[PDB]
Amino acid sequence: WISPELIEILLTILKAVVILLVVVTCGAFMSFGERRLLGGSLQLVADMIKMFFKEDWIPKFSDRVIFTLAPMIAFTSLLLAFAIVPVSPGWVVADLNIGILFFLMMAGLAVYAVLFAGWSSNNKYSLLGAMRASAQTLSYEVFLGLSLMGVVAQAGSFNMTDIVNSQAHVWNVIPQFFGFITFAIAGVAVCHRHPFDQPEAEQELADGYHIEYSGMKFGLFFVGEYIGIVTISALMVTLFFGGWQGPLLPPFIWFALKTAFFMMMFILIRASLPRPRYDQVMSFGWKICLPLTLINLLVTAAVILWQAQ
Amino acid sequence: MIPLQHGLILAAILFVLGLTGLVIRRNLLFMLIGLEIMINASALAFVVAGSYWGQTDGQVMYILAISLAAAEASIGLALLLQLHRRRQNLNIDSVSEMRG
Amino acid sequence: MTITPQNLIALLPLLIVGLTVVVVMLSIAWRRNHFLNATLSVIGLNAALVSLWFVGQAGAMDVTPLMRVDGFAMLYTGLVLLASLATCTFAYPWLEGYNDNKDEFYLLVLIAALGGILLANANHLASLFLGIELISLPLFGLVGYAFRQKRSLEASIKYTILSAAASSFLLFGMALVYAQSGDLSFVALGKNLGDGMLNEPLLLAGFGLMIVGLGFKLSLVPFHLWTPDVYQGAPAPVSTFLATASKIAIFGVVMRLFLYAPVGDSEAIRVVLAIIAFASIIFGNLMALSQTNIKRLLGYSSISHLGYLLVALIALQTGEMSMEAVGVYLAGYLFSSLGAFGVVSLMSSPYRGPDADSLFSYRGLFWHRPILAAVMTVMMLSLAGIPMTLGFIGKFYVLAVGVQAHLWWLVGAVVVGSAIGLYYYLRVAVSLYLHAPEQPSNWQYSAGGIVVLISALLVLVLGVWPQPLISIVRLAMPLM
Amino acid sequence: TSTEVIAHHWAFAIFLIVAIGLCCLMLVGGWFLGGRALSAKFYLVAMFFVIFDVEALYLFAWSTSIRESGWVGFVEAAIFIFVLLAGLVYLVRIGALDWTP
Amino acid sequence: MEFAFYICGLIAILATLRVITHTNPVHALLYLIISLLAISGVFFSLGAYFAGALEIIVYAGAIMVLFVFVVMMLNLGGSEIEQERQWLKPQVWIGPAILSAIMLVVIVYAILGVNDQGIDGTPISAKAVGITLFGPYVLAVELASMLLLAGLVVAFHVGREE
Ligand SMILES: CCCCCCCCCCCCCCCCCC(=O)OC[C@H](COP(=O)(O)OCCN)OC(=O)CCCCCCCCCCCCCCCCC
Ligand SMILES: CCCCCCCCCCCCCCCCCC(=O)OC[C@H](COP(=O)(O)OCCN)OC(=O)CCCCCCCCCCCCCCCCC
Ligand SMILES: CCCCCCCCCCCCCCCCCC(=O)OC[C@H](COP(=O)(O)OCCN)OC(=O)CCCCCCCCCCCCCCCCC
Ligand SMILES: CCCCCCCCCCCCCCCCCC(=O)OC[C@H](COP(=O)(O)OCCN)OC(=O)CCCCCCCCCCCCCCCCC
Ligand SMILES: CCCCCCCCCCCCCCCCCC(=O)OC[C@H](COP(=O)(O)OCCN)OC(=O)CCCCCCCCCCCCCCCCC
Ligand SMILES: CCCCCCCCCCCCCCCCCCCC
Ligand SMILES: CCCCCCCCCCCCCCCCCCCC
Ligand SMILES: CCCCCCCCCCCCCCCCCCCC
Ligand SMILES: CCCCCCCCCCCCCCCCCCCC
Repeated sequence: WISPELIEILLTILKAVVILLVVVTCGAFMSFGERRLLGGSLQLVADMIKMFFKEDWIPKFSDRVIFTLAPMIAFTSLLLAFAIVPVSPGWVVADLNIGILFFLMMAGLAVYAVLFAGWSSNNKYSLLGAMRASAQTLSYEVFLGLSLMGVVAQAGSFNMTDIVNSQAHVWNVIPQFFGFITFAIAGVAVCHRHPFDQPEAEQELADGYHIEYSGMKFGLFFVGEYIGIVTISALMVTLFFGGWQGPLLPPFIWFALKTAFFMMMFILIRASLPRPRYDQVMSFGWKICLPLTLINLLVTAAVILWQAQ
Repeated sequence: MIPLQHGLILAAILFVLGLTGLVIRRNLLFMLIGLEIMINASALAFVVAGSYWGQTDGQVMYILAISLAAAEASIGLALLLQLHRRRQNLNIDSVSEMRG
Repeated sequence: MTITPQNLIALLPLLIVGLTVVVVMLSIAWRRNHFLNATLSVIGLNAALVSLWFVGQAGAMDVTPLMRVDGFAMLYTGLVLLASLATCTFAYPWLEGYNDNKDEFYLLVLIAALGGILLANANHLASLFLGIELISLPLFGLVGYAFRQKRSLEASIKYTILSAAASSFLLFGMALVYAQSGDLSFVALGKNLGDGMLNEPLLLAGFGLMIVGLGFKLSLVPFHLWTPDVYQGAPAPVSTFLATASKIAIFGVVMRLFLYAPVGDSEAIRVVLAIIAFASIIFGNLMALSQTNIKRLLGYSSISHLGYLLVALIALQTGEMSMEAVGVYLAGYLFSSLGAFGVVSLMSSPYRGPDADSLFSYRGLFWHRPILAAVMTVMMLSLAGIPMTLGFIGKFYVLAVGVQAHLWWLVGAVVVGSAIGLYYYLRVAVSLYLHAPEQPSNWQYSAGGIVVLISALLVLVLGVWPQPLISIVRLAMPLM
Repeated sequence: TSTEVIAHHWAFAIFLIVAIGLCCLMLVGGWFLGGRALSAKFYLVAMFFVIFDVEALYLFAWSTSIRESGWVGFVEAAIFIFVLLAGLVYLVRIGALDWTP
Repeated sequence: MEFAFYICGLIAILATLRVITHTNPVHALLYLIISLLAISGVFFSLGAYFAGALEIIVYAGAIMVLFVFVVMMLNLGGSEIEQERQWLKPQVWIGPAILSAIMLVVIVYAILGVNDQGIDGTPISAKAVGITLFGPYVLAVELASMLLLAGLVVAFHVGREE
């Protein structure tokens, strides 16, 4: 039962499982880091045990399938979106030809967690808060793709390894700077991170959609949010900061350093920036970031076509 | 290795199911749902035909089809909201005033 | 293929109408002004007519794998542009009575005209589908423009649901045709067949589903039941556009599809279209017999007249002058329908709000609106195929084309349906002059009156002297 | 049908399966263990998202083949983006995207 | 790619059959999302990678979001239709099911008897679709922008609140 094809497929499966487990544990440790900066591993294990052994109470007048399905979406959407990220040469889960399109697929599916939690939580205030949150996430998902499309235009393909190889000389943060800032804003706003934390706080007729979620479903929402910011940071690294490319260190060391830097910067901008008003956020999205992505795509195309003799 | 007949039969089954949902359902929302099923089935049939010939025209026809699907879903849901706010009733048999 | 500058010259009405859409939309974004945006729309459409002159000064050529421009396309572009200009002119007083936003109307009319132009030049299944949808969706908006009124909302919902279903049928038929034949162009539908194998079952099923969609769009039996409800519920300028421009553009692209496709001369499709034409003529005339509502009556009239046009289409792959007959009939039908629906629009303008009634009440119209009554009775005689009217010249063309192709069942159908039309059209035209017991002052209403008067004068003059229209249509021939 | 592509297919399948099964097992363990005892503006912004997402799909298709389309494709996409931006300007100016009127 | 095609087609058929015969709108929309994901898997099995990506991005990620938005804001809690279930009565569904079965039989008979070399399933990339889209299909793209503008204007005019 020994054959190098079986050894190769088993080692690739083992690499994918290792990547998955490291991402989940890093999401849990980032939850710990945010809760402490604003043993610890033993405290997180205690939290997991407490959420396991607390009774899961689904409300009586609530739809069971939608209520159960919302945290599953909130976890699995961006946790599956991680699968295209190349962390090292020969350490990618899926070398998909669609790549960043697969990430867009997963984010578009990720809005359903908020919508389903708000509808299934049988409360009018929670429904209104979820409607506001979903309107905000649509307002920033409208330009997430175009902010990526500048980098896609420079690389000439949707594949992530091709983007990393095309960032061999100069990282895409320099030419695609406006794409970088728009993608950072859209990635923060899709994951409901600060300053886009609580759109329901602007009205007393609305409530957060995480209310009525107790125990393991609340834990799924929590760890899913942190895993979402982990995969957003990894995509940011692979799309604008060379991925695994560096002069001296091993490639995984460079990728891990850049991803940890971006996770800490997300923590810092949570601790520092104040949250704007809801209409300010919606207006800023629809009126500034979408035209900026369109103009950045036009300018990138003009520069690419000029610099091709 | 996948036959063209099987893909076209799958698209035909989905189209027929969407048409049945459009006919038998009295709620206007489910009529819009059946319309979406029908247009998605026709777009799937175009994708199957394009993949059989190895041409990109099937996916282009899919793109035009889903542009139509998005725009007419927007229009139909706007009309559904107008009907709801003017009558508080989504029964499609109630909006039948003009007759021969 | 790439677009040379000459190809850009051949796209001139399409480019001018698209630029007018952009300019009118930006003007609305600047300031919501009814007069300026209506003026910009009509200026763009007139510039598209002059661009048609410039296109005629160029050649006839295939601008894309998708579009082909020739005299056929120029004639149908002119008809669609005339219908859109008349619709805007009739719309201004009616929208002057309106209370909400009244410039999105002109934006939607421009986009529907753009779809009509695309269908006029459509040489491809993609361009056919896109032109039908560009006609349809602005008409979803326009039919329910006064959505606070019950009838307009009802007509909008019916038209939207049924046109989405018909577009699904048309798209599924196109997909089956593309599954059979590897190319989506008109000239290649049935090209890969021979030795009596033209009636491939998948190709025939695809053309059948396309026939379902197009026959919905053309109000052909048995896809005709929407027509009186939507015609009655829509605003009267919207009813004018829906009767003229949509039907003319969709029938033109159907004419070109059946001219260019090698499966066009199929016996099965010809027999099915003969059944549909027979049923359309007889059913439209029979259902219009006992109508007191003028708009429902004109809907059934549209069913029967599209049946006559379909009779002219059936003889296309056998005779020669079927294209000339369709052109002459479509010019006459356009002017008659513009006059009739314009009288209906002018007497229902300004808009009386969603709560007030909108019945025409045409009895005794002569004793307070004599000129509009004269225009309406000229149009009623023209739709009846009475000699000294252009409608008779079109009917004579249809009869000659049917006699040349030995379509005797369709000839007898035209005769019987014409007699039934005589009854109900004469009922309307003589009710115009009776006595009714009981039941303006701006230049745009006068412009609408001038439009219906010029349509009446064109109908009378070209019914007496039809040689200029025949000479114009005969030089507007497509690529052979 | 090479070894690397089937290895990555199996790795991707195992990633999806183990991920969804991990979430399922988390919920199963949470449920089993332990003792017992509107406004039309939302429609407007969602519809705007749908329309601009379809136009974004057209730009997605363009962005991956910019060099193969040349300057002619640039002109066509510039006209597309101009119409898109004019529609956006119209929506902003008429108060469609104004959340607080 | 064959087993994936057949199992995803089966899932799509079962999901839309559950869609058209369900009473809860949110459940029906969820089953519709499942059918759309299955159809995207069918697209990926045939090599139409761009079409499957857009099936999840646009159809299952934008249009169905709009449907869920409308259902949530109208708050269907059984307004005289759920308490009736007239479509489950035999006299309402039996006729149209017979008509649709006849249409399916005629269409499927037309499908059979057509020459078939089989679908290769080779990946047609989004680069080739983009080349065709901005090559021989340019006017389709421009007038599709006009079509989406028309839908935008119509939906704003009808669906605004005031
Ligand atoms: C409660 C559970 C609900 C259902 C959850 C999901 C069910 C399915 C789970 C099992 C999946 C089994 C594995 C599927 C195949 C994986 C490999 C694959 O997709 O390969 C095909 C293709 C390869 O392409 P490439 O490598 O670029 O080129 C090779 C040249 N032919 O690559 C592609 O085509 C890649 C694109 C397809 C990727 C699909 C990923 C899953 C999408 C659904 C996510 C659902 C999220 C949760 C629910 C949301 C709300 C309903
Ligand atoms: C009076 C009788 C009744 C008239 C009714 C008309 C109804 C339809 C209106 C539009 C019809 C357009 C038909 C054009 C067919 C042209 C066919 C053709 O091949 O034309 C070529 C010709 C130039 O000649 P040639 O040398 O052949 O060119 C090739 C050289 N490379 O080039 C041409 O011929 C150029 C044609 C230009 C047409 C410009 C039209 C401007 C608009 C006029 C509207 C008048 C008012 C009507 C409405 C009244 C109110 C309701
Ligand atoms: C309700 C009122 C309307 C009624 C329906 C319309 C009229 C129906 C007429 C039916 C005619 C049936 C003809 C059957 C044979 C057809 C094929 C054939 O061989 O035709 C002979 C001939 C063409 O063959 P060919 O070799 O070219 O010979 C040329 C010399 N004749 O053919 C020809 O050359 C031309 C044949 C012309 C046939 C007569 C057309 C005039 C009809 C006059 C009025 C209707 C009949 C009388 C009234 C009935 C009651 C109303
Ligand atoms: C001898 C046989 C061989 C020769 C055949 C020659 C055929 C052509 C010449 C004869 C035509 C006969 C027509 C008979 C009906 C004349 C129309 C008529 O009587 O109209 C009056 C009537 C309206 O009056 P009233 O009944 O009071 O009102 C009801 C509505 N409130 O109106 C109505 O009630 C409704 C009228 C509907 C439209 C008129 C009917 C058209 C029927 C088809 C005409 C062609 C017939 C072809 C041949 C058939 C067999 C002879
Ligand atoms: C298992 C029984 C049912 C259990 C419940 C349902 C679970 C999901 C079942 C459907 C999805 C998985 C089907 C099995 C896929 C296995 C992988 C496979 O077949 O890969 C082959 C192929 C790889 O691509 P290619 O390079 O062309 O291959 C030829 C090699 N030269 O692959 C391809 O070309 C594309 C592979 C499929 C596309 C990606 C996955 C789509 C997932 C759709 C999920 C739909 C929603 C499911 C909801 C379930 C709960 C109700
Ligand atoms: C926040 C970062 C998440 C990363 C998830 C994936 C981790 C993969 C670890 C791979 C380690 C080996 C990489 C190849 C060898 C090069 C480095 C050698 C020294 C560690
Ligand atoms: C040749 C044109 C035929 C159609 C137009 C008919 C209208 C012509 C102009 C109007 C004349 C109307 C006269 C009405 C007289 C009514 C008298 C009633 C009491 C005896
Ligand atoms: C309800 C209204 C019904 C109207 C019917 C009109 C019928 C008119 C008469 C048609 C006669 C057709 C005869 C065709 C004979 C063809 C013979 C061909 C021999 C080769
Ligand atoms: C190969 C280098 C070419 C340089 C010159 C490029 C400019 C000339 C060709 C422009 C073609 C543009 C076509 C745009 C069509 C837009 C149609 C809009 C319809 C609404």
